[PDB]
Amino acid sequence: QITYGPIETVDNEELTEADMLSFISAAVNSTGLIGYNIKSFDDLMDNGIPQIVKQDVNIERPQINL
Repeated sequence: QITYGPIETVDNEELTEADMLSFISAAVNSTGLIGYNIKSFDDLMDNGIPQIVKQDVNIERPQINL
C-alpha cells in the first residue's frame, strides 16, 4: 500500500534518446559485462555439491596454495 507521485506531476519532456542510454549503462554496470557463470559454479560448490553428495564434505581452495 505504497503510492507514488501523480503521473501528470512527472516532468520528463526534456528527456532525449541519448539520456536513456544512462539506463543501458546502469543495466550493464549492475548485471556486469559477463556473469552468472562464476555464480553457477559458486552456488554448485556451496549447496549442490553438499546436497548432491548427501544423496559433511566440502572442497577447500586448491593446493601449498597454488
